[PDB]
Amino acid sequence: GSFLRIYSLHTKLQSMNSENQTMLSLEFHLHGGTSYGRGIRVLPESNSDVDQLKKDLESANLTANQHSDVICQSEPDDSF
Amino acid sequence: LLAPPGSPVRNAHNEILEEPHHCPLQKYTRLQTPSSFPTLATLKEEGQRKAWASFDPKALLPLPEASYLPSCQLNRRLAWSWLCLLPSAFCPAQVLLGVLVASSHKGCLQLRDQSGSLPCLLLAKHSQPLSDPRLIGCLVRAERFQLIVERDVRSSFPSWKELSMPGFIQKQQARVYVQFFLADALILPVPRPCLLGQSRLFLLCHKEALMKRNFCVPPGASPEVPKPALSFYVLGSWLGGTQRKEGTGWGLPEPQGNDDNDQKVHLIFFGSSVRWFEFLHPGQVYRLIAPGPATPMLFEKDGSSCISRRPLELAGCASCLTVQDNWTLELESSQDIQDVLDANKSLPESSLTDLLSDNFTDSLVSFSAEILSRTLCEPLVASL
Repeated sequence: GSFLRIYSLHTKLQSMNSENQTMLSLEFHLHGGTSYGRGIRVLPESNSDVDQLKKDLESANLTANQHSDVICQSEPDDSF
Repeated sequence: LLAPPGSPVRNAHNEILEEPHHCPLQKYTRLQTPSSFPTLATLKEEGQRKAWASFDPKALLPLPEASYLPSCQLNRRLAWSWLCLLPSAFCPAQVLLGVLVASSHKGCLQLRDQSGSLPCLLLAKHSQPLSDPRLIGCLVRAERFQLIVERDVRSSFPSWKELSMPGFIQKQQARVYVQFFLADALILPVPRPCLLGQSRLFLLCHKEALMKRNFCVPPGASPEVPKPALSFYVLGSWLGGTQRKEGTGWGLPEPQGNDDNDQKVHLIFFGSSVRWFEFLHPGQVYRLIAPGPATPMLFEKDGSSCISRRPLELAGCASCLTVQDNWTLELESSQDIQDVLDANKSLPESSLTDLLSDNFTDSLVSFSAEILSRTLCEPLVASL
């Protein structure tokens, strides 16, 4: 659950799969060495960037409009 | 109502010597049971009885609309509903009675008596909240009230067909409380059994939300690491300096500095002092009272006090003040304050241009609104 920043994360689109069917998906890679500024940084909760990340997560959770999980809707019972 | 005064006086001579003698027993009218006073427990447990007796999903999810619902939406539709009984219509008409108290473990008001307790929502009058701390402990009688019952259900019905089946209503919770106007109630002070103080006035800007908060390590005092507890705090501005108990009244203020910073203050309520939440409202002046020996720096500032505690969202602020669990507040409405109180009878509302606009996504609003409907929301509840 940590808030995280990445530096110079490479981005690479697929266009083919191992059965030689064309299909599209976007890969993400942090290749070896800190060259070109590559690295990671564990973000503290004090910075407004982390506030914005958490806020966008909260917004995407509330105004979500996706299909509801936990179809067995009797499961929770709150902090039982 | 049933027997208004003015009946003729009983004359014994006539009662004995009249030929067709008339007396309170001679001619009478049979009486239909006019009213009864329930123990608050039997009222509460009539609520939690009629609620589940009348709860039928096939009336809440009608046809043909219900035919097109997936199970998730079906149960989300069914998972909250409300009932309003108005028990004064029952035969015999039930009459609510109990001593009103403010429960310091929740801040909410309660009607209480020897049989239990019932949460209540008093209103002073239509569109004006209960504002006066002096009602604590009075015996409230109300015979024109609403008994509300909120029902929470965690059903698992697959489709409209199974709404005839019993086995799927896996959990049921009610939440019965009462609500009425003070104008419709009669209020009596309970008699007593039979057989050294400083005060100050202030106006409050606005009142934070009542919720569980954690606190900082005390400044200038023992560093007892706090833990979450129910609390709130109020922004306000002192009026005048400290006053002293003076027999039938409060003496004139001690000299008070004019500095604005010395006027504006954060009253911090936590612990058993939370019982004052329901009475404080913005835009009115309250006379806080502290019993005990008159003491400098009692209201002028916190400055330094034993195990002082500021919440995290209020840490470090200079003009904070922990209200002690044995202090009390009195509503003040004297005419000399009326021009400041002219803010009352009106409530701040932002414009529909402040709302409903892309101008900003970082600021706060206030408005009046009728509620159109309320339902559970699942993504923030369980899905994510």
